[PDB]
Amino acid sequence: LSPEQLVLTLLEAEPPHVLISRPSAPFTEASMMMSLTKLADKELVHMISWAKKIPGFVELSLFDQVRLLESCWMEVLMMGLMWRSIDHPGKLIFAPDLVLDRDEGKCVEGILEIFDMLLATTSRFRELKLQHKEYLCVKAMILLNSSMDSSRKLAHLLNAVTDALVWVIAKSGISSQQQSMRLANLLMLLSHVRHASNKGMEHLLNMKCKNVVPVYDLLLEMLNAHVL
Amino acid sequence: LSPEQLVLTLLEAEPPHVLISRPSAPFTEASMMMSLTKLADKELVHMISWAKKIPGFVELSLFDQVRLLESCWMEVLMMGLMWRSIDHPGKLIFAPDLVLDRDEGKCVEGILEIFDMLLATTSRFRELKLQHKEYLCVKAMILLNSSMDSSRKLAHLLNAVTDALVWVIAKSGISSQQQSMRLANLLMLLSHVRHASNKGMEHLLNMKCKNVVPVYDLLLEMLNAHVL
Amino acid sequence: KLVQLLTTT
Amino acid sequence: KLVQLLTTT
Ligand SMILES: N#CCc1cc(O)cc2cc(-c3ccc(O)cc3)oc12
Ligand SMILES: N#CCc1cc(O)cc2cc(-c3ccc(O)cc3)oc12
Repeated sequence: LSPEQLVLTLLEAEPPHVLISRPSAPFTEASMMMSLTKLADKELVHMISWAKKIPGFVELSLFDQVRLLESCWMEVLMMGLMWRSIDHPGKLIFAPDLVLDRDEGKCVEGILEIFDMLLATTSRFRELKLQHKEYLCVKAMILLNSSMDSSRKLAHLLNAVTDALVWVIAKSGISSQQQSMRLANLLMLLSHVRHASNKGMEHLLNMKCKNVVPVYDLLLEMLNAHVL
Repeated sequence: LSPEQLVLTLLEAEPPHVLISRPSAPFTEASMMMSLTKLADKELVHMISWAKKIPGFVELSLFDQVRLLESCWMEVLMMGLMWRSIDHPGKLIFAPDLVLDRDEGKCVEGILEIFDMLLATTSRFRELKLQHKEYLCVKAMILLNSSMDSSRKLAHLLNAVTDALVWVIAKSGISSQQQSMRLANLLMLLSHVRHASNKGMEHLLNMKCKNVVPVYDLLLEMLNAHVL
Repeated sequence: KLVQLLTTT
Repeated sequence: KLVQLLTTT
């Protein structure tokens, strides 16, 4: 499987955008958390389907597949959110009709913080002018690198995707040096993503214990499956 | 300043080997947390000196120097732990007089979890044959990339260190394709260091809230400053 | 449930 | 502590 075929496959694997409608009235702490949780729940379902399309993913043991998704789901969701908001500074496009202004992060206690780091990483990604093909690779790397014979099969799957990222960057035509430099600049941002994810899940668990919004089923299963 | 000269200055900034002055003996729960916190406190002092030796770091606004250190200290401590443990599979070499085994990590609730994370990441670096000079760049990057006028200076510095790691990899004389794969494999491990860092903070914060660990001012400050 | 989507869907 | 170590040697 050449890198291009792998990239073409992730392109086809892309999940469709989940359409969620913004509440008619101005957000309240509850209505906002309600939309975010409902949106996340729907995208988690598509994420599962998307994961099974990543070449070799289904070949891992069931237990590995679970662990990978449990540990990186929010990172993946956030990577998606950032990509959607790339051409809209100061704006976080959770969904087509669910565009949140940075300021609206005030009706939710402790979420403005997360919103800020999300907008920040997004600006960095914009500054680097992240490309679609790069984005696809990175998102899959997030899933395959969340390791937070099948073990050796995982390392191999991650190399193939990494190999594909390197290929995409090369096809940009910049010097070999700048290719290395671009690769570094992109991956250095996984840390920021992994961080935002850690705060996002903590924040979510808190809203649940707080009774600020009902968190159940898939969403709850993914939430506990990480603080576990 | 060439990448080679920048790498050399990092080698020179390397903090000294630290010991806790503990007579060899079995580890209990109280003696283990007392040692880890006492060790961390001593290393924190040397970490400050280390950072100031990084070209340009002291040129940053005091606000940046503080935020960068308050946010990455645990990761930097753990990166140091992993480089010391690299040539000792199965063991975590916190210090010459503080060598711990996985089983001994069962004497404290919630720590076996993290030891496993650290041991796996260490094993991963070993498999890659992480070189001392690479460790130097990566550790420096952890400090400069924890940034969740002075800003330009920072991006400039981070870029310099990134250029240095690319250089170190280029000197190993491997193919270009394998230089990119190696660069990515090393940077992808930082996500795991950040992850094991977040858990280590959660655990320590819990120990602090329980007043189960002696008062270590610099360590208490770095803990609160960061928790907050 | 997570397992269901992985194996049943 | 941190600030004083950052401002002295
Ligand atoms: N911001 C922030 C952190 C954050 C906190 C929280 O309590 C719930 C959610 C849901 C999403 C979310 C949902 C769908 C996406 O596509 C991306 C993020 O982010 C969240
Ligand atoms: N393992 C683990 C997590 C962990 C938990 C905790 O409650 C205290 C400490 C202190 C250090 C520590 C101290 C010195 C180092 O060089 C590295 C880590 O790690 C810790």
